[PDB]
Amino acid sequence: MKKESINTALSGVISAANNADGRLEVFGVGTNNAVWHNWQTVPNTGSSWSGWHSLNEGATSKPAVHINSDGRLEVFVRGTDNALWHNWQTVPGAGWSGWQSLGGQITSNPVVYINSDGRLEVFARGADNALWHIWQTAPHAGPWSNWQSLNGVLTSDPTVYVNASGRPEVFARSNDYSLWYIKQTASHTYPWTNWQSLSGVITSNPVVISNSDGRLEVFARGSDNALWHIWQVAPNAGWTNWRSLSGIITSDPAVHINADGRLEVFARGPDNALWHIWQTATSDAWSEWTSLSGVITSAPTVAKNSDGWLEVFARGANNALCHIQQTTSSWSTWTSLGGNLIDASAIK
Ligand code: NA
Repeated sequence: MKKESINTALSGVISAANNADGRLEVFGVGTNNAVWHNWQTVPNTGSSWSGWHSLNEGATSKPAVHINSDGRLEVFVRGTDNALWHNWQTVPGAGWSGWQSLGGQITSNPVVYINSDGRLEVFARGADNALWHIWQTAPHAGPWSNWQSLNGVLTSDPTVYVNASGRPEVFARSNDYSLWYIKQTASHTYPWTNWQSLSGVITSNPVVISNSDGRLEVFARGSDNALWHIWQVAPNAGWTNWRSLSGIITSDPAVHINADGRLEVFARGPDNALWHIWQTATSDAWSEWTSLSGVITSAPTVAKNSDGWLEVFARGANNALCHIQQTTSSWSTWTSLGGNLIDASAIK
């Protein structure tokens, strides 16, 4: 992006969260363009699922869900008016409010962050291709703020994570195909930094996560269709250069931190199987690319159950939601959670 703007692959087809009681719940767009959801029924290891239930209305983005600091799930999606809409549990685990508009005009999928004080905050690309944000004005409560611009020129969904100083950093691809980012500070006069380049040539949505020690790390597909990554050399310090983890990935990458405190990345491979690769140590050590097989037609979505094990979801050949999970001793078989999912991604 130019100076004027610096002053402040297949996507996944679901968003997942844990309920206050640990139960996983997934949100996706069905063939009728409505948001549907499906949850674990019991706050218990080895739970069955509910089956798909409709939240009605009309979705034009991938949905995003985040738990409030009072335990209530809240889901966000772009509506047919290209405004941001939301719907929340009125008590932890049940009783959806129904959809209400937060307005704006957004041109990416919305991503959700929770501030250290418990205020939800949503980041999305605007009609002017700048990053915009909107927030709860009180912990787990409306009203929401007006939309505010953070400038920039975005060509991807933004990706956000809390840094070692408890504040958000937001990363996005720009119109030079490089990764740029902004970081929130304590400063009154400059609460957000100006957009800063981390270079690279990126051909997927990027995804940021924290290592167990607070070092932020970003994953993205490169121009060679390999998985690339870049990380902080110490908590809240400067970044490495871009380093290749090789492979050929045919979706956005997904990442989580496993029970060993190691980052583990999932992506679709060129055989349409699910592949994963993980840190084997702190310093400069990853596993080989490893196949979990299956046949998938979306990026994977990774979540973590209340026993601390990773669960992975992806669209199957029949548009059902495929499912595979880490157990105490191995990876499970592939099972289907059914449904009929579309890719309503706003950034495609
Ligand atoms: Na809907």
